[PDB]
Amino acid sequence: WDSVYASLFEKINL
Amino acid sequence: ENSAALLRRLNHYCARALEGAASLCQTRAHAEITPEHWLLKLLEQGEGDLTVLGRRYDWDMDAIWQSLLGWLDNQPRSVRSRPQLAQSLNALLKQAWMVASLQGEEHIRSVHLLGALTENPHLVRCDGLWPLLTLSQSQLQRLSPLLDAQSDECPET
Repeated sequence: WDSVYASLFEKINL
Repeated sequence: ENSAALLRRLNHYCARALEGAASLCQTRAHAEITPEHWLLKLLEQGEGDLTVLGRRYDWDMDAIWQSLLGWLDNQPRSVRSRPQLAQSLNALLKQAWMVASLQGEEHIRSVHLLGALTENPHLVRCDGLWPLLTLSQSQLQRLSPLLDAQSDECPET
């Protein structure tokens, strides 16, 4: 549950 | 695979490098994040496993860095939106996790990506990455005490 994993996820899984 | 589950298996160092690679793709636009986009940021960042291995094996980090930048320049540009993960990066993510998990690790570090790339040199297209492909994973396995002594990929205490 990192503050930094979310910032990475912000970008486009498809 | 699966893509999102692999990403949460990355350590802080590799996740930051991929976020910075995503940011770069977004600005360059730049349809997908390739391993070269990621490898660029991994080298760009620190004294990570690749920088430590680079030193002890003497790689022309400048040439690799320069080579990567030149390849990224010949990358198709479309619209500056938000990028997908390339098939090559998605496959690298799965192989690096297979390398990390087997070593009894919780997170994927840049040496696990290097271990995956060593048995899969087709995942990278950039020619200047050949010094990264000179190593074998039996070798990288033995170099673990050295990596914990000099790399930013350092677990804590």
